[PDB]
Amino acid sequence: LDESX
Amino acid sequence: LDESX
Amino acid sequence: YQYNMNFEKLGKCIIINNKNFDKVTGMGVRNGTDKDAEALFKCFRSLGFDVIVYNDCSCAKMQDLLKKASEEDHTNAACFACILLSHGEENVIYGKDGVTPIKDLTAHFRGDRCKTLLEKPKLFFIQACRGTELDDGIQ
Amino acid sequence: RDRVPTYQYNMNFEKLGKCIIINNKNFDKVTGMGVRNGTDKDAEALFKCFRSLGFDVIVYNDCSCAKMQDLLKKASEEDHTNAACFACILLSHGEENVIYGKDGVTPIKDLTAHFRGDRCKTLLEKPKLFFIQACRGTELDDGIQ
Amino acid sequence: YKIPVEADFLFAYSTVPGYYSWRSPGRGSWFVQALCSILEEHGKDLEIMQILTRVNDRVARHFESQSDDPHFHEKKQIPCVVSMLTKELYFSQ
Amino acid sequence: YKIPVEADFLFAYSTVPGYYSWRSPGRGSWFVQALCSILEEHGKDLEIMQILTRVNDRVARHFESQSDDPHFHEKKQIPCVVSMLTKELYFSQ
Repeated sequence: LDESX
Repeated sequence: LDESX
Repeated sequence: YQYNMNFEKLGKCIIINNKNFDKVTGMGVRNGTDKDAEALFKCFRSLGFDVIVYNDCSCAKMQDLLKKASEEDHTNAACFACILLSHGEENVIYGKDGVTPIKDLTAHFRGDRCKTLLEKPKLFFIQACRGTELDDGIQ
Repeated sequence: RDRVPTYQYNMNFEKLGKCIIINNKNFDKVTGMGVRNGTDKDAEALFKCFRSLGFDVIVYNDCSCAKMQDLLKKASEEDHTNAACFACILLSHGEENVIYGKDGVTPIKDLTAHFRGDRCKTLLEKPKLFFIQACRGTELDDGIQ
Repeated sequence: YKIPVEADFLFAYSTVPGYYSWRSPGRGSWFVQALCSILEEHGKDLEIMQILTRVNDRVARHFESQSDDPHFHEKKQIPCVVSMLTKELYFSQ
Repeated sequence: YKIPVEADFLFAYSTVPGYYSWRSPGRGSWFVQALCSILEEHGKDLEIMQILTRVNDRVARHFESQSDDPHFHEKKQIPCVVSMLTKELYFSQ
């Protein structure tokens, strides 16, 4: 699952 | 004479 | 790779020309701004925009102006353009009665708030200060 | 389209230029930031990509804020007289106007200021590029249509 | 299915963040002067980024503030273009 | 005779001000993926602004965040280019 910066 | 905005 | 310009109208162009300000704001008269406004009027007209110039607007006026424009139907426009000429500071611009956030003026055009301008360019040209730093130049 | 003359940056130099890549993957527990998995994939891709373009690429990893500052300050003091332009790529965590070092946060502006015209005269009139992969706040774009 | 809500916006500021923006009482602000001269000659044939780039060059080169106050004497200015566009933009055909 | 100290700077941010930037643990950040993709294909023959506009379009269209959490599910992203360049930029010739 995509993660955020 | 130049003025600022 | 290019925006589609095949529409009846190029688009609406709102020009807000603030020159005189309420004494309380403490801002002086923006001389020469009328020359800019008229120049901008002819240019954007030539491009093909349906231009309208509003003078000495208050923050509510600028706000209402941009809000209404976003609620108009742009199904036949290729794009939209707005020009703000006035006094300003970091992130904000002056109305003849004070300051208002530039973000608030443009948000009305977010895709989820103006379906008729979705996938179409939204242009904003701003002539106003954004702080008090000076550039001394080099060489 | 058409390549009009005096409207293009002059690329006729001995070399294209330097390409600094800051690949920040790990952070001190006290910053509350997590490991940025997938960042090595980007760094590798970027490096191969810019080398191919003609840049002299350098990759730095897990840098502290002072390291990032010093590293960039030193690049701006080198002689760029024979380079066409300069490039820097930052991969890390971030908040509005700020980029994370493993240490904590530092202002983007202070990192790039080292290359202003008056502070890095051998890059004057030459393009200075900065690609930033970092968050700039916490708002989410939900989309439309 | 989607498209970002912040997409396709373009901001052309007369100056970079934190700086002053100059205007001549007799000829108008530097930014508008340059923008109109470029548009009047290349508005119908150049992509908007090309146009605003030339406006950047004109404002940066052709101007230099003139004031009595030695603190505001011979100052420079550089416009700032923020683009979220997703296609090239031409004002014709 | 002078040049602005802030001129000739170009900032390619992966996202617009105030928002999140997405990164895939297996493929990498969306912005970097897209950038490299397009640079490999057109870096040697496209102006820098054309390249970034295409990167803008790719991140905007091709990507959509996937997460178990409903709050961060199916969200979008749009890069943000800030230019102070005064000329057109090509990486060759």
